[PDB]
Amino acid sequence: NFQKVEKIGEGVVYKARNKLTGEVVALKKIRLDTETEGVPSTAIREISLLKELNHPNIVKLLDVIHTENKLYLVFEFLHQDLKKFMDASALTGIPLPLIKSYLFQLLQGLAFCHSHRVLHRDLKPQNLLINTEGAIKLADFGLARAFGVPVRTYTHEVVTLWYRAPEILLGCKYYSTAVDIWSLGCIFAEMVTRRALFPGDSEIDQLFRIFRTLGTPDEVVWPGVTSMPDYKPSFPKWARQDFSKVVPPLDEDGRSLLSQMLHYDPNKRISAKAALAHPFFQDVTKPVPHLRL
Ligand SMILES: O=C(O)c1cc([N+](=O)[O-])ccc1NCCc1c[nH]c2cc(Cl)ccc12
Repeated sequence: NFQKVEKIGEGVVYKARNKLTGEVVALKKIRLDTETEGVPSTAIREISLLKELNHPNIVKLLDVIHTENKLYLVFEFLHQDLKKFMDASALTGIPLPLIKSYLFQLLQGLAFCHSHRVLHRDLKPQNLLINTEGAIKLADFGLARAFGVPVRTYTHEVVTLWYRAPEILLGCKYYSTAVDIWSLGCIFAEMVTRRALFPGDSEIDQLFRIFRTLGTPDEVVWPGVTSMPDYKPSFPKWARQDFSKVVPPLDEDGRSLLSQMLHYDPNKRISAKAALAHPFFQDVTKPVPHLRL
């Protein structure tokens, strides 16, 4: 009874409406690399469990449907995302109390999925859904390949690297939950400054933009970095910039927390659970955004 109303993202995502009840959902259609072989059972097993793992700051997975050549994921629908909201707020800034609320909520959602050994892997502002009630939710998890979904390969894919953790760019074979903390730290700085922190346009440009701000990492601040697969001794050596320059005019509580979310060493980067205890959040509230829907 659900019909496509409108394309809302590009898998490709549609606003779908029930032609009798009015109910609206987000329908995500993921094309596969095969026309006949469908999705392996083990991937459907892993995806399906997330229907029963719920948190207020994670988008709700409503149904999973698979065919010989497609995977469909049905999600709850929200009208807006943080990318759109920052663009609408870009000339003035999202107010600090709302920045703080959104960051706290996103840490709550990450603490939940990391506690269940699920990573997001691809956090971006456009993947963070917001509503009129002040909630923000993690969406568009980068789980297709981790679960074994045989997604269609795209030979000329243009990937946004801006939020990617430096251990990923240096070729780490195993990701940790810390990759999501890095991405969220980047998004935190973007809401504060109204500009993306590290908008690189290739993997080496992404790395060098990080290096020119936080300093070229070495064994002193990131033990093991020089053994990472894509580390090069010939990297240019940039001095570290102070966080007072990176995120003015964030107060020292916020700068403190941001420095721990952007720690080079993923083993020392603050956990989502520990970040919730940070003094930055001692006056946190739940304001509402003014949305033009
Ligand atoms: O967002 C997507 O596009 C997506 C794509 C695939 N995929 O393609 O394999 C699988 C899952 C996806 N989302 C899961 C969202 C979710 C609901 N409840 C959760 C509980 C935890 Cl702990 C962690 C995550 C969730």
